[PDB]
Amino acid sequence: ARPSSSMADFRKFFAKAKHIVIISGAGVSAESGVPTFRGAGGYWRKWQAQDLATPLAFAHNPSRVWEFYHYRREVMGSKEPNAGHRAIAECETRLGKQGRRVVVITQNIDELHRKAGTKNLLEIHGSLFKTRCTSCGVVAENYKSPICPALSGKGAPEPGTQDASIPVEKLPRCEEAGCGGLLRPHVVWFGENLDPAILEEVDRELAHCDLCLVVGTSSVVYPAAMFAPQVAARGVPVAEFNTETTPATNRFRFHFQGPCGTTLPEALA
Amino acid sequence: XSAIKSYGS
Ligand code: NA
Ligand SMILES: [Zn+2]
Repeated sequence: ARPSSSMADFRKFFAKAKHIVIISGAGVSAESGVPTFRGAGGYWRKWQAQDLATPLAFAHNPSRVWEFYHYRREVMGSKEPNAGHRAIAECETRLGKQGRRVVVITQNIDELHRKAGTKNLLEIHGSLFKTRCTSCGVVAENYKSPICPALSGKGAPEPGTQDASIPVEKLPRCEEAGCGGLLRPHVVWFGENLDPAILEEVDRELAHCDLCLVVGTSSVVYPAAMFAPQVAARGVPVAEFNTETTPATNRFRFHFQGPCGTTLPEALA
Repeated sequence: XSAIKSYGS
């Protein structure tokens, strides 16, 4: 069931849409130079993101998981939103002044949509720049470089790099009085439940959508991979913007190849 | 539709 590659046709749908949902994934961050540690060429040491972003990995080797997230936090300091992020933010602003809604549902944890100025933003998997205490549950913003002294200079990505093996007491710890708990990234890991309040907001946006754009996602991680297919199955137009086809491509009305930073400025003008 | 994050097989 081959989707259309006609931008002119897509633009006629775009012109009429009053409730656009944009779902974004790791490819949009990759176009800003962010290492995603997914796909055929994405590895930190000898692992991919889905090997380390798990409760079991964190239970068995919290130092290694923290090294991985520390590396990613520090690299992000030098990364900026790309033309795709900017086109999405500019579109939201322009349509909002016309009484038309754009909402971004991002799988990404990098805060690049936020940095680009997107306002209607659902970060469905949390953030690299938030911590949660495993003892008291408090969630906090954390941009500190480095997040703790023991991690300074650690997290190097080359294969064969030795574990830092930081004692748990010297990994990031809660600073609330009397707690002292071990912090973790406030990131939804593989095997964990997404936040119910966020899923309810997603459900409402999808149910009312009249055009859905699926941008830079491989459509292999659930639940997010089912969002756009659910809309399409009700007849709602979906346009996939991706450098490759995915398992979901043939469910959608349009497929546009190339970097999202090249195609979205045209599509959303 | 599951609220559990899963790298689909
Ligand atoms: Na993705
Ligand atoms: Zn605490």
